[PDB]
Amino acid sequence: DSFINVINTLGRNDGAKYIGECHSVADLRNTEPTMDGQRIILKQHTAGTLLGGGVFRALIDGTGKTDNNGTVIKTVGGAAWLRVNADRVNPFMFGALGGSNDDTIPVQSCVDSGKATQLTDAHYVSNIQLKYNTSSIYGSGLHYSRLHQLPSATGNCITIKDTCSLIVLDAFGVYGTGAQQGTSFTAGTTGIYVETPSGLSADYPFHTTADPRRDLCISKVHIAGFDEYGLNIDSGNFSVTTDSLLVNHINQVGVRCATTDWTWTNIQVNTCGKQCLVLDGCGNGRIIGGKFIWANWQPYGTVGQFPGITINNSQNMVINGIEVQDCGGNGIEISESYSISMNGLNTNRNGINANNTFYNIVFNKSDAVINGFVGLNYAANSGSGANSSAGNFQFLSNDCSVTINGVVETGYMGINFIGDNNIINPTNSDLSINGLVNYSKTGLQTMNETPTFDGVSTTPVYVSVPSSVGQVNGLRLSQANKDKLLYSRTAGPEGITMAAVIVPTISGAEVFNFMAIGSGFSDTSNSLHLQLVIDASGKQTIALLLGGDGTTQILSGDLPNDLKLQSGVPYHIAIGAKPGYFWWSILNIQTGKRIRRSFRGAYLAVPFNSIFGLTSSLTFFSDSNAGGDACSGVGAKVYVGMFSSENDYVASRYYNLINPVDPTKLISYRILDSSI
Amino acid sequence: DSFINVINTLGRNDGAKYIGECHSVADLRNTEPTMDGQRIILKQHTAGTLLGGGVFRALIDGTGKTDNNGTVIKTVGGAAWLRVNADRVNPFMFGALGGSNDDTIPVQSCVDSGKATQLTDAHYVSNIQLKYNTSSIYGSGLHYSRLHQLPSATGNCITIKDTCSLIVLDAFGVYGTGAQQGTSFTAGTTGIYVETPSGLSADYPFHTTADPRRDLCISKVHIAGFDEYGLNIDSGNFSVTTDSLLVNHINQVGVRCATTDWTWTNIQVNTCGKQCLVLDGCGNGRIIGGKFIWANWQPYGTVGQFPGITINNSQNMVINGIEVQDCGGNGIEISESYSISMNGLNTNRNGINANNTFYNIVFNKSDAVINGFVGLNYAANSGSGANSSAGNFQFLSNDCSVTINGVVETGYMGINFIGDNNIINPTNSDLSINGLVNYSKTGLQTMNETPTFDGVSTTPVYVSVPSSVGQVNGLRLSQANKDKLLYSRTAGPEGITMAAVIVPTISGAEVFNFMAIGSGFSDTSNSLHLQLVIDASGKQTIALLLGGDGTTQILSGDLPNDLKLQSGVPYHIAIGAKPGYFWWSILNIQTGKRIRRSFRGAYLAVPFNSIFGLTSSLTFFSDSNAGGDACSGVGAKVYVGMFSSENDYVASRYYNLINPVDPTKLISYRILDSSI
Amino acid sequence: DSFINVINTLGRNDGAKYIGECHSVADLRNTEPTMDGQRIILKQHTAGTLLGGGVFRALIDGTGKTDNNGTVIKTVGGAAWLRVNADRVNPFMFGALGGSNDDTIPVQSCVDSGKATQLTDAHYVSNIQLKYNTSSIYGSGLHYSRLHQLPSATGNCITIKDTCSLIVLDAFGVYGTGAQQGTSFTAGTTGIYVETPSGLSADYPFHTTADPRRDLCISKVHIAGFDEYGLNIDSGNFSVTTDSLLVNHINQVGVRCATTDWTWTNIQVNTCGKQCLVLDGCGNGRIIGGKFIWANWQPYGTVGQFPGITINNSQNMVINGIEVQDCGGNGIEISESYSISMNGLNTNRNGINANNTFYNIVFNKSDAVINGFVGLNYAANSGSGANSSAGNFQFLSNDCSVTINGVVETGYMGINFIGDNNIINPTNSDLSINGLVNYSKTGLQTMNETPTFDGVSTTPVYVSVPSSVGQVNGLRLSQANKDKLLYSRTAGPEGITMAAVIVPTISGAEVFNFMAIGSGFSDTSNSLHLQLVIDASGKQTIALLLGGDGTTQILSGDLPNDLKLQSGVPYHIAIGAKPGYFWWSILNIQTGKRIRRSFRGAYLAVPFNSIFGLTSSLTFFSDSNAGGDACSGVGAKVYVGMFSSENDYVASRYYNLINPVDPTKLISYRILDSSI
Ligand SMILES: [Cl-]
Ligand SMILES: [Cl-]
Ligand SMILES: [Cl-]
Ligand SMILES: [Cl-]
Ligand SMILES: [Cl-]
Ligand SMILES: [Cl-]
Ligand SMILES: [Cl-]
Ligand SMILES: [Cl-]
Ligand SMILES: [Cl-]
Ligand SMILES: [K+]
Ligand code: NA
Repeated sequence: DSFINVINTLGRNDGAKYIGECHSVADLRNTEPTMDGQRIILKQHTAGTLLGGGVFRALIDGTGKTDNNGTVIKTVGGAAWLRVNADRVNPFMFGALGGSNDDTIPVQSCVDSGKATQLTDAHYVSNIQLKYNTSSIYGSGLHYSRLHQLPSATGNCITIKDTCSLIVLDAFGVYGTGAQQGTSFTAGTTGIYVETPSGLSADYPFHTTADPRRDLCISKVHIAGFDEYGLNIDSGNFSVTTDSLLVNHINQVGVRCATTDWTWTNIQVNTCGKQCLVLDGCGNGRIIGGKFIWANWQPYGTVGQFPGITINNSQNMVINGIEVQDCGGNGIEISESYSISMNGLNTNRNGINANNTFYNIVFNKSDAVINGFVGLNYAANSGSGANSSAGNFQFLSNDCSVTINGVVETGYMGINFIGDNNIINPTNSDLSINGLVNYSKTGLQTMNETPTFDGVSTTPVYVSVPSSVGQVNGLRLSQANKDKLLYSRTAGPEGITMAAVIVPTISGAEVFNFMAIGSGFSDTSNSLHLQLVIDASGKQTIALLLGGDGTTQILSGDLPNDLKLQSGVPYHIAIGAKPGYFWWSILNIQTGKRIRRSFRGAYLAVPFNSIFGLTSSLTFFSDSNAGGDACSGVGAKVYVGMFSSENDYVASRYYNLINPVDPTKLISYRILDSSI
Repeated sequence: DSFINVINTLGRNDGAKYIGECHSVADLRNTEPTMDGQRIILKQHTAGTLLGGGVFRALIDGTGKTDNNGTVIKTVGGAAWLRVNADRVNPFMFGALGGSNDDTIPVQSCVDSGKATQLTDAHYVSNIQLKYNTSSIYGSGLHYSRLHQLPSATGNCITIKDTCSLIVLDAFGVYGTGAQQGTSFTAGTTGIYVETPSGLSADYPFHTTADPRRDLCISKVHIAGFDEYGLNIDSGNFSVTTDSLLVNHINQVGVRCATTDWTWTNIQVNTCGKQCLVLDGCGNGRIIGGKFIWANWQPYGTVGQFPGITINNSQNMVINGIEVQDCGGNGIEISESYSISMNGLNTNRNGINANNTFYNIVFNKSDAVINGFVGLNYAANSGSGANSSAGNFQFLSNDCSVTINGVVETGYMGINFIGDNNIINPTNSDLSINGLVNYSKTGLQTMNETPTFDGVSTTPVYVSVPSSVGQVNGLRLSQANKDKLLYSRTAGPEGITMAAVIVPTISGAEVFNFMAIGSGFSDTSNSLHLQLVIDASGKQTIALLLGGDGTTQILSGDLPNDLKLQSGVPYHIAIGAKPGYFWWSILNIQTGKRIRRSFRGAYLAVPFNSIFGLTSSLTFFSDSNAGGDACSGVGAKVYVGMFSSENDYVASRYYNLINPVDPTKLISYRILDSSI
Repeated sequence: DSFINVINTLGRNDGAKYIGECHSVADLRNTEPTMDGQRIILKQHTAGTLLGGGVFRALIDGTGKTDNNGTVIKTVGGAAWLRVNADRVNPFMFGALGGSNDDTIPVQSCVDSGKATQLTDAHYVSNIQLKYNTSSIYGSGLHYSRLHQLPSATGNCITIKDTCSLIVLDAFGVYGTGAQQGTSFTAGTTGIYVETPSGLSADYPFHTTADPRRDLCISKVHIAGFDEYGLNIDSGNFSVTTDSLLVNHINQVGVRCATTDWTWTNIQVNTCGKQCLVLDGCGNGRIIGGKFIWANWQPYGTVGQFPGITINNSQNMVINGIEVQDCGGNGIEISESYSISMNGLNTNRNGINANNTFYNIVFNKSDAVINGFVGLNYAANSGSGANSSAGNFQFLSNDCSVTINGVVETGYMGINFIGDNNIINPTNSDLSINGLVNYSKTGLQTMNETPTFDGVSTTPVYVSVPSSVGQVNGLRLSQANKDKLLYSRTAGPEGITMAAVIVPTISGAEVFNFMAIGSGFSDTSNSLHLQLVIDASGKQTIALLLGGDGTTQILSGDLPNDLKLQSGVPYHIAIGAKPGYFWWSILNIQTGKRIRRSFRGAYLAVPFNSIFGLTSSLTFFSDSNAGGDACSGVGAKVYVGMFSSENDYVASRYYNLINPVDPTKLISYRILDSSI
């Protein structure tokens, strides 16, 4: 009985082969069903691919159903084959082929389908538009599931239309011609563009017409390899959220935002020929967690300076926990902006295209309040000599109202005699740093202890100083007369800060005793000397001599020729000294260039507690002993204060290169313009 | 041979039609398998739908298996048909129909199934309960994949039970009757409710009994259109995380939290009839990135004031990077709360239901530390006249301990003579703003330069002032005697701040010279005059006259009648003047109402550097020239300080309307109570 | 006709049973296709499971295809069966069995497949390695979809190899032996390990070789029950993002990070035997939103102290919105670190393994700027007597540069006479708290009002004080002579702060009037008295007596014996008094132990406005009335300032236990070393 034959043949383990199937959707349009809900198997969407197959079910009355070439296939007879597919569509359902094929139309059909799209692979496209509240796109990774713009395509790889709201873009890549490290770009391309809204609807969230409320999430999306912008959110769009956005390898601007009312979290922008980020006309937005690196990337060819971040014509921005680092020009340029609030801000090792040239934050006609600032320049710290920022802050105008608090100078050792702020440009702007009172702006009454002048002849001699010192004469300093200023105050455990303008006359071999605590140099001298030593060949050494706590230590270094002090040039010379903490700084007041070193922890043999036992007195231009070395040149504006960190010292230099450090800690301040 | 006929018939491209299938799960329960793992095709869950079909496999011994009407279907004979389904379930598997159908039971079966639920569409429900660590729900968008509460249903659309922990709610909508803009609500509804735990388990995370550790994520979820609450997290629940939560169109309170120990990131709450957010009994929580807008939304009918945010009976809250904007009443009300820490805070343009009536932050028996404050009132800036906040801060009690730092007054031009703080209510609370020393609380010794009184007769005349001025008499100001105060101090590039109480006598046409720098008015006069001009018709003009840097400029405006100065009323009149930066403020000390303007950037023809060349002296009530115009009325409490921004000026007004601006910058302060 | 028989038999609703299928992939390898793209049904991967089945399609020419035991199955004949599977793979496709089975090889095949992996259930594994940019893993919950390390397995449950970048790990669990509350661990296990990179590639993101750019997201992942680490990110890895990471039940360290350049948001680490978090050698990273609780968890057996967070050898860290709470030892230990920036920081109720022993933040050779600090100790507030931190801050070295701002002492009532800072260890470090000038470091000139000494005999008597008071003698205080200091200053609405060193002689029953405002005690006395009352049995009472605003109130408490004042011991005794706000503090200057109470809100019958009407004078050691009670012992270092919160009082104690509170508010300071 051939009946048993058929059952046994169909019942073989490969028996499914005997059930015919549709070869293609083209074949499917010619296959009329004879039963409602009739089941058919589709081998593949397009002949020869083995891609896009599935199961379809029939509506003999295909009325109100439209063929879309993927999930709704209509017959010549008017029936509709409907893909059995509850949830997301993917491009292969609509004829995508992957590989080098142009899958633009299949991908466009997905996001137009009325369902969210799943990217299961990498698809080449030219330009895709997201139009509906169903146009979500989901992948499974930042790389392998992605849209890839064709090399010939220009414009926006993805455009979010002003009719599209409340979608999710999650965990997929958006790659352009330059996606791979060190490759070139197709001109005029953008990864994701959010167009300016052309209208406002009254039926949100069911709107079908233009509306500014994007109210959508771009989450774990990786944009790489575009020319003009990675992501460009144009004016008029509200509530475009980004979350874990990663932007790599952009010829020009990583991310541009020109709109209001949005929040981004954990954004990273890396390696852009121009800015990593442009905020232009932004307001009432939030960035929380941000990393902006390798802006103004030189191999991307852009001659010309561009900062890591431009904040232009913006207001009411709260920007917390971001870092700008390794950018070729300035770190952050704030221009014509109001009320920029930054809480936890890290800017270090920018200006990498030209050493000692650019600044980490550049203020121009802007107001800002910046808290939790940090900026440890790891190139200066390591001593690598790599190009880095001249300093932290630069004011291009003096109508800025700016408050800055944090660690303005980090306080590492200074192997190459530099740190975070190596050129300081003071300003008359309405500026407050670290809550420090600006001496030029205070009427506070303070102590002002009077030192005793001492010399072989005890009559002070006064001589001219350069006009940069802001006075006519200063105290004549000579080795022959041992000119010095003796304070009777002794150093205590709170520590001390000592500073003066010194105009050194540098000729032959010589020891300059700029300032001292106590005298002598031995296990029990309880003394500090800051010295400039010139050997007979002109080599210059800055030496800190410490004696106490049962031992002696020399912390000195030979200056490279380009950092040597110049005869007749005024320098602000400052030290902070306290148990376990010594720093010195020499500041050229005509160029603003600074050298410095700082000693804590393992650099100190002992904390030298006994220097601060209220027994060693303070002396300027020599030590407290009649035989000590003195100085050659001129002194002025001698300052004694209680201990200030180098952080606060540098902060106060932005007010003025030669003024007292901290009015609330001021103990003595002597101009020395023909008086003591 | 009919064998070939069968193979050729089955082998047609539509051959799958010949394989029978089950019409419904009801039919399936009557279909006994004869082989283990036997495969059957289910056409659809419910007859007539074409929805919920799939492939099932048989367990002849359905023992320990329970029929659930979707993925486990048991036969009369005791066998179990198991849906071939590795991962998530969706409501259509359990009989959902979508459209207008009540899909409550299918959706409840999904979240009770033991698998996570995928929402592929919009489903109407009455009330759903999440009970298990498997009760996750995933959608593909904030709108199209959603639960939709039936119009007749009341109560919670979703309840998270105290047995439910460690689930994810990701990328779907939760809509109620009022979801669409401008529609009404069903009474007593809540979007998502997290119930108060009834117990604590000892076997987390495998607990099957009540526990407070929710430890779950609500992520990219959109809640819209509910009455009482969008999201309501009740007391006793720990670690309910929200991430990119979006709440729209709530009749009453957008989000209520009444518990401890949680973190939210990037929350937005928009358009609520009462508060956007209520924190009531909260502690040890974090909000990072928040947008709270259109609270107290008038068309939602709630008569009565409700703030954008209520912080009540809470403690140890860290709230970073949030904004409160466009709310109908106060911005933020902090009541009976300890240790509220805010870092990066934006409050602007609230109080929109009644102009000049509400305040951006209202403190009542609370302590707070607020850093990075900003609040550019875009309505005042644009000059639209839209209703906006009276000012930034209001203290309902004087037992608050509050620190505020930031841009308290933004410093835009003031087209309508107003800005951010238009009514100032000073307080005796333990308050510190912008690190400013409160003059009423300091013993610091400062400079106090003595001006020279000048007049046609050089003997000062003193007359009564209103008691609000805090002294018996002031300096008689007259045009006939040209009463004035001449300081010999000249203005420098750091700038200057000048202020006084002036009680003007306003009668006919007249020029009041409130204060001046230098004298004359020409390309090279290096002068500033602040003037009140009254024309013969009573119209009042506030004019800033600047001469220097080779040109002259008039920055004046006619006051609207409601802003005119009133004869016999005391005003605090203050200016800040420095190169490129001029602001003036007139403050009615009896009503706290302020008018003001500020000039920087393009409003200035030149920076007027030469006004600040240390050649132009300071004068109150006239200028330094014998022929200058003077004033009519009384003067008192003359203040000279180094430059303060309007930001710091306004900040210090919260201490006291008439005291010195900044003790650390004070140069002169003359009461003028029968002395100079 | 047996043809009709076959059609009718196949057409039965169970007709699918007649289509044969493959019993196993082993059977499949022996099934040669005869048509390209031939369809076959696979019943199951492994015989007897009903797991892993599906549909496969044939490539007769299996060339360039490799058998992987799940989705690519090759025949003896060289053909390839390809699983119809567009998107993610799951372990059951590769032979996983779930339950107690070791599914390591199936799971490893998934993440090696070239597709992302979906976890649909809980799978036991030993060790899994993520190697490719396709090795993403997705679950549907933090618990039920998970990897579970076998009890015998050691090492890393998941290792991310240095070839793996740009993947997502989303919404699944990683459990070890100790996952369930209160269970033990397998030695040497780690949840997720990110290995140190062995090289750098030049073709990112298409690299196939080692690279430091992880650039991956760990999102909504739950790690529980491992020994050494929950998550361990080793040196050299960049941009490992965590987002909503939840770590529970770790024998040792919840999370270790030893690398640079990363951002975490909303991390929670709960219940670790050692630290919740170790940052060791970190730099240029961000943590935004963090909860670290129950570190140093005693039942996990680690004898020895470990902080909630170790920050060691790190720099340029921005850590915003975190909380450390309920940890067994110190809260946060910062060692050998630069530029640690914290904005919004909550540390409370740590040190729970030994009461009054540990500190919330411990600084050692580190610099930090901390803003928005809060730390309401809920155990002290509730009066539970549970073990809690001795105090907020401890400095193990004096070379730290630290700025702290916030609510250093919360200001709740003090039911057990304690609060947040119960032992205070002052430091000579470069420290600034709440912007307070350190009196030891200021040269500012202030008022110093001179009191009038009064006694039955009006000649002051001076007697010795302990050396801890920093002077030789103080003012002899006796009840017989009514020794007192009368200021003529009266209290005003701004309030007042009064403090002194008092060395009490405690013998029999006695009333000590430490200090007073006004005199008398009645509805209209407008008076304040701070009293120590000793009854005849030695019981001690600290009483605040308030009279005014029409009533009287006693705010007193009996001290527990262990908190009693000791005869001959010096105490710093301070009050702040203003309308509606009264606090007192008694500080043992030899042990640093403090007791205190604070009265606001409901504790006050009235605000006692009339005490501050400028009519009641200030008195030390008695009141302004000749008959008032006085003191027995010695007084020294009498301080009058304008009102300071207890917050600022405690903050200033970290500078020095006995110095003036606030130099900018200082009104009087009398050493009393043989003078008045
Ligand atoms: Cl073919
Ligand atoms: Cl010169
Ligand atoms: Cl010069
Ligand atoms: Cl039917
Ligand atoms: Cl009056
Ligand atoms: Cl009045
Ligand atoms: Cl079997
Ligand atoms: Cl002693
Ligand atoms: Cl002692
Ligand atoms: K933050
Ligand atoms: Na079939």
